[PDB]
Amino acid sequence: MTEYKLVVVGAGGVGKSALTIQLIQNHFVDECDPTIEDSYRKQVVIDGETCLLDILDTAGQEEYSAMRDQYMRTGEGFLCVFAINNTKSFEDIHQYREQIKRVKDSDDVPMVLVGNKSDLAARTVESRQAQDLARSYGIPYIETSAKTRQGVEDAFYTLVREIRQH
Ligand SMILES: Nc1nc2c(ncn2[C@@H]2O[C@H](COP(=O)(O)OP(=O)(O)OP(=O)(O)O)[C@@H](O)[C@H]2O)c(=O)[nH]1
Ligand SMILES: *CC(=O)N(C)CCN(C)c1ccc([N+](=O)[O-])c2nonc12
Ligand SMILES: [Mg+2]
Ligand SMILES: [Mg+2]
Repeated sequence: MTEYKLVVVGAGGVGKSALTIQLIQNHFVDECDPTIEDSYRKQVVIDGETCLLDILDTAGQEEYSAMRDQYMRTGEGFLCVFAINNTKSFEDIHQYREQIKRVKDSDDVPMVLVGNKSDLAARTVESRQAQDLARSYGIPYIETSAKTRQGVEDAFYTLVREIRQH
């Protein structure tokens, strides 16, 4: 069966685990849990293709490490998540991008940008700038809430279409 190896990366606390769990299990997590790493597997249908998602939900560490590399290198496609009320998480997207490219030894890795917590108001990152970032990188941008579920299938199913097209 067609498997798609996805990895969800980004700064600590931006909602990588809430997005993934909302995908795997269709509910919202709201507890304090410093992920290390953990992988989810679910068979879903995408554009008529029955396939398997193999999702690696990483830690938001402040330090680079080979161990992280060891986990990351298996991924096919990366979901690069920030929170729209956390400016630092948005600046960090450049560093993830760079880290992903170095780890996959490639200049064109399937990747999508996500701005999570769209339910929360008084945002600190305007959509226009984030859309522009993605476009200067050549990749799609999706906005999302692990809370309302808005955009969550779009962000993930979208990364799959980037995997299929590279
Ligand atoms: N309102 C709102 N809260 C969110 C959203 N996504 C995550 N949160 C909350 O933000 C906090 C962090 O979520 P996590 O999913 O644990 O974040 P993370 O990126 O996995 O963090 P690390 O694994 O430590 O790197 C939790 O309190 C979540 O409930 C969202 O879309 N909206
Ligand atoms: C739930 C949790 O994160 N902890 C029990 C760790 C200790 N706490 C409360 C903690 C750690 C780190 C940071 N931080 O600098 O980001 C915290 N900010 O508020 N509580 C924090
Ligand atoms: Mg987590
Ligand atoms: Mg590309």
